[PDB]
Amino acid sequence: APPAYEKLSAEQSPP
Amino acid sequence: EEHVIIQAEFYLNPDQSGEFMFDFDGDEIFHVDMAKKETVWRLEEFGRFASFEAQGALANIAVDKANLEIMTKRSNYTPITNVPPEVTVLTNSPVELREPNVLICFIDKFTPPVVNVTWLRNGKPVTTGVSETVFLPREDHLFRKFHYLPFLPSTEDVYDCRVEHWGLDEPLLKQWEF
Amino acid sequence: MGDTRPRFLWQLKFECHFFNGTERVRLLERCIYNQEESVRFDSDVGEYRAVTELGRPDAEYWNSQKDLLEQRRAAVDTYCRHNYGVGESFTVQRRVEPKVTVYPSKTQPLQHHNLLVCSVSGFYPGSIEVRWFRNGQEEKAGVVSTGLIQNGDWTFQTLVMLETVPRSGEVYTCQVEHPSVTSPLTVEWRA
Repeated sequence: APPAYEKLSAEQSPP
Repeated sequence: EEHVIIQAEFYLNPDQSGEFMFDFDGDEIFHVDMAKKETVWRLEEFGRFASFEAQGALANIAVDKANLEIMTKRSNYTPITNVPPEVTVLTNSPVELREPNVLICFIDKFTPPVVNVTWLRNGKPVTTGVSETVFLPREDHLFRKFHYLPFLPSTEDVYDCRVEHWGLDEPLLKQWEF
Repeated sequence: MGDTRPRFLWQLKFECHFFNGTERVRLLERCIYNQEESVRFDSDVGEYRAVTELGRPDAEYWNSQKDLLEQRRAAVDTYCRHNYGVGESFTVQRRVEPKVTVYPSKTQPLQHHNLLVCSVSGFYPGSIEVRWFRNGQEEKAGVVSTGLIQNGDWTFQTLVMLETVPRSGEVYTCQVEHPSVTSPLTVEWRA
């Protein structure tokens, strides 16, 4: 449980 | 600006190459090995101080891959313009004969993120104890990369950092010698 | 290399910029197709904005999603400040002292002249000041600095040379100021 780097999730694009 | 932390990712076709990394003031904290599905810490101690669940990076890469294909079509299939690298070779400390040192090959300001790098000692490739970084981000959206070669200084040895990139018409060789 | 097939690149970047520790934090999310940045979310703006015509569809679609817009607006705290604190102790507080040496260049092109070299290496962070002195008086002319070199391994180096016409008895001093040391580091070369 050492402090975890947190990601920002990639958003899905529209066509 | 005191500091900047950047989560940088990319997906490239048709190579099907992806990357996920974090950096602090231009230095890499870690990146995720897509193959081994694991977080690779730039300095070993970082992994004893923090953690990162690699799986989440894969998730993002999948989305990046799907968005690239969407963007490829949306742009009327416009390809990237190759930008060749600027290459320099330095030691990390002043060289003293018979005193262990490290040669650093700096590959900078290029895109796309694909390159071939080889260390040559007197014309022949050296692979012993060598290492390298993944592709690091730049504000102009091009990339940086570093290769390393530990060596024992000699008055007789001549070294070259041999670099190939689609933006170059022939191998680029940057030499260094004592 | 061969394989001249066309390449297509997509980059996603989340930049967390910190000022005065974490008193001021800005999140700059940016999407880049090949070499063109097409869409972004600037915490100082609050919503996705198209940088080029290519990103308009994403800005629209993304701004339509309210939950996304909210998590993004709070990212400065749940993401930026969170990650800044995770590594504060071994990044922001990292301090490696430079190794300083002075030596005459092994290549002297001019008789009666002596190109002196001050090598400063293995330090962190990159913020540093290197000065040359002649008999304790700062030399502001004839100085050549290679500039700051980031080694890629959480370490930096820099080389500062001085053009000189040495006269016996003179004392040349290279002085280095860096956050790792409290008083300047000095290394001298005597003519």
